[PDB]
Amino acid sequence: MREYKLVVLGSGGVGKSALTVQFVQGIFVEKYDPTIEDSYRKQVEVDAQQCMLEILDTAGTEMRDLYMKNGQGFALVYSITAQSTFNDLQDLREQILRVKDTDDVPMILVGNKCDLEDERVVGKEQGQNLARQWNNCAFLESSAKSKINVNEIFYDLVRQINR
Amino acid sequence: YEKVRIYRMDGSYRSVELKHGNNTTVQQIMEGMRLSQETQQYFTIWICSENLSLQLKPYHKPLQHVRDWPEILAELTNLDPQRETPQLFLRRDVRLPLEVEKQIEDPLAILILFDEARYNLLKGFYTAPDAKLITLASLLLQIVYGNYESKKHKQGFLNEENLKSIVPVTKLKSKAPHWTNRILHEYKNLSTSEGVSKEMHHLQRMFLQNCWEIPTYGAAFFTGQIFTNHKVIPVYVGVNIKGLHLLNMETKALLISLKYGCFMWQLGDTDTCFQIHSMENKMSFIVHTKQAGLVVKLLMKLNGQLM
Ligand SMILES: Nc1nc2c(ncn2[C@@H]2O[C@H](COP(=O)(O)OP(=O)(O)NP(=O)(O)O)[C@@H](O)[C@H]2O)c(=O)[nH]1
Ligand SMILES: COc1ccc2c(C=O)c(O)ccc2c1
Ligand SMILES: [Mg+2]
Repeated sequence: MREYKLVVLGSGGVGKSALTVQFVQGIFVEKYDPTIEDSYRKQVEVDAQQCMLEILDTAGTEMRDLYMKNGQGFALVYSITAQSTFNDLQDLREQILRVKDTDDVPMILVGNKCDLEDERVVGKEQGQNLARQWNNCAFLESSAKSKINVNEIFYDLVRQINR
Repeated sequence: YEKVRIYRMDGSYRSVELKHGNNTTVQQIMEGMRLSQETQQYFTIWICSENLSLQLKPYHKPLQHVRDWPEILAELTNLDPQRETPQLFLRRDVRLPLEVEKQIEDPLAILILFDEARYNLLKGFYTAPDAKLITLASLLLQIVYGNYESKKHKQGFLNEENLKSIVPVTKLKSKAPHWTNRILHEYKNLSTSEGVSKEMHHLQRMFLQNCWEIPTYGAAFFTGQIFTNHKVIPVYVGVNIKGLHLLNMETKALLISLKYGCFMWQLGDTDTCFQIHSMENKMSFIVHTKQAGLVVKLLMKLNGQLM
């Protein structure tokens, strides 16, 4: 069983923790507890293989360089509710490319909180638009709350890492 | 700020700000977690290195125990202080009554208790008949692999690789290979059973219910030695809410298991051994360990709790 070091990144409040905890624990985190740094472990099956995921859940408002050096795959999370969270993702992407010193980094753009369709500031099209600008990146709209596209985030990263 | 990692048995952790540096208490650390009171009441902070695990109390300052670890090791054990750096873990409270644990509905509390239970099982700390061990294995298959599929699981699935994640390590070789058919059968039975909720916390709770009957469930383990033409046998001394249990240290074989009210203890004046008198028997034995005092304090406490 291969080990996969995954890192969830993005600005404060986007639902990095909510997504992770939903994926690993099948629980929806209601309260907002700003994260320092959490690590979770979960065995999954991606493409007929057992994988051990170690998932690092990072602080939004915050050792970043270290995470990027160590991580194999990066979930880049914004909230469709909050425009600045989307804006911030360009720098993270460019930092990761810098630190890893390569274009070819397993990576997914994740538009979270797709259950607050009402409060949606960021559009789905801008989402998908951003991802193509990023070397035909992967893109998902997700909800930690509704359990939509939660697992796919992580499986997609495994696949990419395996490529 | 200063911060610390609080580990769990599965190797996960959560970072917690130390408001008061190395003066931060267990209490304040428990607060810094993302647990409610419907979670926090079941668990506390332990300090563990490879050969010594201690439950800390609310007023303890854990980082001071990390600091003082070489002196603690030297006081409580005979080990090599160079090999042990301790870490802090969130684990079940050894004082948690079984009756209270049966109350638990909270999914987070269930999975935390579950992860710890699973850890103990795979390490060989739970002694139970093969039937029970097989049930537990089938539940972990459901839990970890999901629904049984004839295609995927019927044959050449449970090699030693897969078996290792579902059976005690102490049985992986001698007994487990013979089990593989009956595990799959109960696994299949679980999957197709519509009377068995496949909700994670429900399946985890079932696993636990099976563990609740195992004599060593929720035991704190200390180390010491017994003497049997006098031969030294290193032992784990397991103290839980049910009583006291001796494991052969090497095989984790269950040597004796005594319920509270069926045995008496006496602390050596030296504080380095204790005697157990097994009433409804002519049985008595003496355990040598520098943990003798902790062991006896804990016996008294957990005996004291029964009503
Ligand atoms: N409706 C809805 N609320 C969500 C969703 N994801 C997160 N939230 C809510 O958003 C808040 C913040 O989420 P959280 O996971 O703590 O965000 P984070 O990205 O981990 N924050 P930080 O960077 O500080 O660690 C919480 O109240 C959480 O319940 C989602 O998919 N849908
Ligand atoms: C697992 O380690 C321990 C060591 C000592 C004690 C103790 C005595 O001080 C106590 O009252 C309760 C639990 C304990 C657990
Ligand atoms: Mg967070």
